[PDB]
Formats: sequence, structure tokens, C-alpha cells
Amino acid sequence: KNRAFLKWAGGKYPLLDDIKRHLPKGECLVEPFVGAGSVFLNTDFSRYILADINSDLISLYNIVKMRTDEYVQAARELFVPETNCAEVYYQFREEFNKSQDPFRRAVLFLYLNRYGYNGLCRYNLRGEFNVPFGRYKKPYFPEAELYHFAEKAQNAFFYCESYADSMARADDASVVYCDPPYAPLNSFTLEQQAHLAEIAEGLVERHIPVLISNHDTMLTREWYQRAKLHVVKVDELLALYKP
Ligand SMILES: Nc1ncnc2c1ncn2[C@@H]1O[C@H](CSCC[C@H](N)C(=O)O)[C@@H](O)[C@H]1O
Repeated sequence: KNRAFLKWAGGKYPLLDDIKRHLPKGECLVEPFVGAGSVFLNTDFSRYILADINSDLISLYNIVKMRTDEYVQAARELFVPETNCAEVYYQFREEFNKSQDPFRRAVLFLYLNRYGYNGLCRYNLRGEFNVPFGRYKKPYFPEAELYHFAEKAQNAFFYCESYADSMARADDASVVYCDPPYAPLNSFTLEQQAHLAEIAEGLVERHIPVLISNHDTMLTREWYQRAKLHVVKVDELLALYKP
């Protein structure tokens, strides 16, 4: 398995094998909620369309893809011993929330991901990144994973859009994998949870396959009723809409 250079909520690898197991074959793979990229990094599709509502995440990715070397250097500089204390963490966080330069924010973003509390990515109502210091003993600088990501991203495209817009890019050779925010065991609402299933129902009729991942609850079985369901031992459900 290829680790993702970022720390993202949930953890896709913790189910990775079973996903490749029901993931239809095809030319292009479409991930409406790319996330940390666990699925992307661990598959061999010809092309990739990766999207996410988080702008900071996509900016980062496009940069890692286009300016891999330049980045890795600037990034590496922040993982020295001189920056491993709350004192600095809150300084870099502030520099980030105030920055207007895409590149500088992409660098700080990684540092925040690694030195921040539980590697969370959260913002307050003002739109500022508001995660606290994680007090980690020795943060790991993902240099190996950055490059691997960068190399594989050469056959990928990153978009910053909602799930509906990205899934609307899938063609006959495309195959859709959806990893939306987990169901109840702004924010991703129940109304949208259903809208996604509704869209899946739509694509599958155009003969475009779609695989959805989510908890296994009364609500998920309800939304994904029109799909071959397979439980994975709260549990984990995989919904497959096969043409
Ligand atoms: N409307 C929307 N369209 C596309 N991506 C969205 C979205 N709402 C949230 N996201 C994105 O969805 C991604 C989910 S990441 C994977 C999450 C996981 N299985 C969990 O539930 O914890 C995040 O990266 C987030 O930025």
C-alpha cells in the first residue's frame, strides 16, 4: 500500500482491499470526494479526475503535481526542530490564515496537517483554519509519499467543485468511486446524502458504473436501495451500481 502524504479524517486504507474488490474496471476513475487519495494512489487507472469541495486541498494537489521539486524543498524546511513547539505552530497557522499566496499556503498547509491536533482540517465561522497544536513528539515529513503522489498525479486532473459537478464529467469509459462524509451513526447534509445516490442512479442508466462507501445504517440502506449492497465487518457498507 502507498500511504497518502496527508493525514485525512476517516482513513480509506482501513477498507482499501474491499474497495478494489468491487471497483469496476475502466479507463478513467472519478472521485467526487478525492480526500487524501488512498484509492487513487492504490489503483492503476489510465486517467483520473479527482475533485473535492476543499479549495486548499486541491490547490495543494495541483501544486504538488506541477511544481513537485520546488515544493518538497519549501515544505521540508518547516519540518526542522526549530518549528516544533506550540509557540511556532500558532505563528505558522496565523501566517497561513492571512496568506494570499497559493504556494506559501500549500507549504504551511502540510506543516499544519502534520503538526496539528489529530491531523484535523477544520475551519471556524470566519473561514480560518482553527485546529490546535497536536503536541506530537516527532512529526514525519512524507517526502517519499509526496513524490509518489506527484508521479501518479501526472495522469490525474484536480478540480475544486461539489460532488454533482464532478460526477457530471464521467463518460462511457469512466468509473465513479464515492467516499462522502459518513452518515449519521456548512456541512454535508442528509439531503445531499440522498442527492448523491439519486445521481448514482442517473449515471448507472447511462451505463456508467458507480461505487459508494459509507457506514451501514437504516439511512444508507434506504438511499442506496437501488444498488447491489455488500456489508463489511458500526459496520461498513459498499453500494455498487453496475450497468
Ligand atoms: N459537496 C461536496 N462535494 C465534494 N466534496 C465534498 C463535499 N462535502 C464535503 N466534501 C469533501 O469530502 C471529503 C470526504 S473525505 C473521506 C471521508 C470519510 N470516509 C469520513 O466520513 O470521515 C472531504 O475531503 C471534503 O472536503
